[PDB]
Amino acid sequence: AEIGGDHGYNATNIAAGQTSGAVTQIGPAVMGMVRRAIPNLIAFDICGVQP
Amino acid sequence: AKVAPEPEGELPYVHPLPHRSSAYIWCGWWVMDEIQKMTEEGKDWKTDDPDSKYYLHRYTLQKMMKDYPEVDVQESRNGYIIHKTALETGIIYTYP
Amino acid sequence: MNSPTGQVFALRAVYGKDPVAAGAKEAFHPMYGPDAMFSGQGAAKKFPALAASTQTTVGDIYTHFFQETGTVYLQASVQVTIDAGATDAAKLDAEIKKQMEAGALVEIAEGMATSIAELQEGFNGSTDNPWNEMGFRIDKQVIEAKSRQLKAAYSIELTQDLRAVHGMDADAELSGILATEIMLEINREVVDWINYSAQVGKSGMTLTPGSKAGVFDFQDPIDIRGARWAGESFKALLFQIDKEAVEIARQTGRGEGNFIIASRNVVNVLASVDTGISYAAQGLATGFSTDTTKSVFAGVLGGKYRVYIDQYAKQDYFTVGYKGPNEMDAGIYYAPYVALTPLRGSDPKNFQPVMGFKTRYGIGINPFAESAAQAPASRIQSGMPSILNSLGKNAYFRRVYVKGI
Amino acid sequence: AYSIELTQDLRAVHGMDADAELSGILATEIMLEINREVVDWINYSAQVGKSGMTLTPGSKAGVFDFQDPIDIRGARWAGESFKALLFQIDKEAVEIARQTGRGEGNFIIASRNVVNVLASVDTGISYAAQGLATGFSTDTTKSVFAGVLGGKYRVYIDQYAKQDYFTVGYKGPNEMDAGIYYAPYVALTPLRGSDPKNFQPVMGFKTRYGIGINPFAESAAQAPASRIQSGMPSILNSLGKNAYFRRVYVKGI
Amino acid sequence: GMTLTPGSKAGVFDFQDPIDIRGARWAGESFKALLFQIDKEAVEIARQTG
Amino acid sequence: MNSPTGQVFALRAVYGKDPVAAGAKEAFHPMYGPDAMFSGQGAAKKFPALA
Amino acid sequence: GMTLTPGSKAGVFDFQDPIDIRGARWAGESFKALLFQIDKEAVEIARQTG
Repeated sequence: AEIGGDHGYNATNIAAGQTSGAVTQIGPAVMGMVRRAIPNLIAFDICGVQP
Repeated sequence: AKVAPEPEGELPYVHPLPHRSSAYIWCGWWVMDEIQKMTEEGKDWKTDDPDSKYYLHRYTLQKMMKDYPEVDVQESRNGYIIHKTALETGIIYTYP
Repeated sequence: MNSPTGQVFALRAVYGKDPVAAGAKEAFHPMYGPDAMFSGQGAAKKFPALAASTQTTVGDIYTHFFQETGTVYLQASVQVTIDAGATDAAKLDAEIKKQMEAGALVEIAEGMATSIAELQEGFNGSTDNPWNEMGFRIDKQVIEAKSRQLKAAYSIELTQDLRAVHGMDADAELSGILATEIMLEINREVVDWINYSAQVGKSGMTLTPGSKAGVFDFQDPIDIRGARWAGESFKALLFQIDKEAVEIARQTGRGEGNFIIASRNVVNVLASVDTGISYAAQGLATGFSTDTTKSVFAGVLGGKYRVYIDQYAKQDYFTVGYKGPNEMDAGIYYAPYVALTPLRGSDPKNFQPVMGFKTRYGIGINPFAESAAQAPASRIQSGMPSILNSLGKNAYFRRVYVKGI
Repeated sequence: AYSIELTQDLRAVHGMDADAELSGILATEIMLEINREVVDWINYSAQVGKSGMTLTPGSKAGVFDFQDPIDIRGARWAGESFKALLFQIDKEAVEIARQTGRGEGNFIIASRNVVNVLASVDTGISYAAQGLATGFSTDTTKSVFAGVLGGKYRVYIDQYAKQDYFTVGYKGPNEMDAGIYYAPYVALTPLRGSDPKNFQPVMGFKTRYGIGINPFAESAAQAPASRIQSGMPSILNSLGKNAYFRRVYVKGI
Repeated sequence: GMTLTPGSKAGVFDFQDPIDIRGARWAGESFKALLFQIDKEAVEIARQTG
Repeated sequence: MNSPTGQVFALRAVYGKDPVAAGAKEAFHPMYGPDAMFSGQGAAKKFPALA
Repeated sequence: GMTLTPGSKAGVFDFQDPIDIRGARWAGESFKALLFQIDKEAVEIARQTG
């Protein structure tokens, strides 16, 4: 009566691939990476630059 | 010479205007029509009839006029800002 | 999700010489503007913080951290107190903004003196003058594929007479309703997750000083901007929805509100008013599919907001959300793994047919959902929605109840 | 000051550079801080608006709240009130020309709320209208510059607004006629190093700009003091004294 | 129920009640407020019958 | 009607293992939305009714 | 009868009564109220004469 089981829903358990069943999964796949966008600029038409 | 009974809370907001010791509230056309009708049969609008359909707004107007001596109340039929002295009589512009 | 239990990374650009630490403020925060004198005068010296009963002497600079729009550095233009009775963060921010409005506590930003800057971290025999450093954190979130299943278990004594007397099948009906119910339940689950995670709208920068802070009622003179009759009143809803779309843009940092999901009443109000910039108008609802029988998606708001209708609305509301062109910047992910794997069988004990459906989807939460926390917990965070990270915290969704319709 | 093992393993596992990421978030941070600094200098050195010649007699100085009938010229509902806001902007733009003598108001920088208000009004001369914010980029993700008002005012956005305001400014064709100068001297000079004890590399960025104030910005004095004045903004000479920028807090949006 | 204005009579639509006519005035704005009400229940049927 | 006393059938779609029962909720219903968690956690555990 | 606004004179139509002119303002709203009154009374002839 082999059971597939599942990770204990803990983030550490899924990250390590731990599974209460017989088979321990390789890893938690990949779904990309989210980086926070750089906030925008206001240009310099408001104030003269004059290098 | 009497004070208006308090109809619980939930009073409409009055915006304080320390620029001229005034304030501002948007009443509409029904409140002004009701006040004009009340001040035509010899009745009073500041405190009389504490169970009116829109007495809560009239009580708010009375409190606003007591707290601020130069209130600026805006109706909705014409959007005119009647002052405290103009609102004292209860007759706004026209009509019987 | 081709493979079960996917994961999503998230890079935090935080400063303070420690990529991971306690209370390290993120740099490129859409909510929190960067401390302008962090590389500047904030690196040469540490300014005294601004709090209750901090008598602001003339000419110096005080650091503060607002709950919204980040941290500020205020130059005291005149001596004044900060209303020592204000101890909570909200009241402290209110008092500081009051001082700002009066002009007593102005907001400035400057660089660093060249003498202090040219010698930093032990130069020319000096000491105790470190640089201001930065770094990236990179913490991950992990989701899990939850499952869902149903059974039919229809008798074989039934099908005979039911087909003989009604012409049905008793199998294409039960299987159809099972699959339809599973799909409907999954859809209702994701819709409730959108409403569950939606932030309380009309609270903060979208508030009018006199409004009710959470509901938009047409009977309030402040809420309708002193509107009259219906052409003027219903356009205040459009103005508020635009304000909350721009607030979503500020909080998320990805873009304006892309869609709204509303009740029948709010959608009907939207359709019955001229949404364009043209006087005040009203009439029968034409542009939007007000009913929820043909389809749910009911038109668009000037070609900007996709207006869906939530057919099971408790009291009333509209929820403005966000969904960028990419499938990643959504705010909540419904990632199916297996869809409706049908199973059949018949126990030899009774030979009565039995069938069932199984599916496994799992729901994930976009990192940077909170937009108010500069760092996650444990650096390996559960991606599934929960009390801690999803309830009333998704910056993407803002939900407002509309009253007085 | 990033580690070397961090670069070695992060390039292998994530595919980044571990140097262009840090250098990127350092140069971007410097530019963002400089931009916020010049914007804050503009706001802080801006004359308090709606005072003197632009003040309606029965109104507060420096505040334009939509709930004051005299403030909005006795407006009603929404279109009239926001059009009164537009009229106030025009009045301040002409006061800008009166004070500076260099030209009418040329740009405004406002909060998200004020820009959103401007985007939902028939800015031309025709009745009174409201609707969906159409003509302006109300949100600051794609860009901060949010359209133009009447083809005249380059309406920018102050995304990190504290409570609410709008500042009508000016900028002539010359970079000299500005009202305030962000005059860079060096621009993001990089610096590399490595402590020989541990060999872990350190990288940094150094800039030197300085901010100058335009003479005649006060424009209320026919002669300055000492014939040699400090050009950096300060409390004495750049606290609500520039005639090039006029700032008003808009309340009750 | 769903289509009721909170300050209304719950069963009638009289043009003399400003809450009922969305605070309208004269004739072009008061009658049009009925066109809203006739809409507010036309959708309501779609909620019930389906 | 050609013949008197006509009739019309109606097919409800109710869940709960019992097509007929005391208060068996109907699945497909315009007013009444489908229950949120019946095929999901509703089978793994039973939640307490709120009163 | 059926053409009587509950707040009118029942026999005359004066432009000065707000209920008679349905709350009209100035005269562009008021003469149109008179138009509505004559329209409403033209209908009742179809009710009575048939």
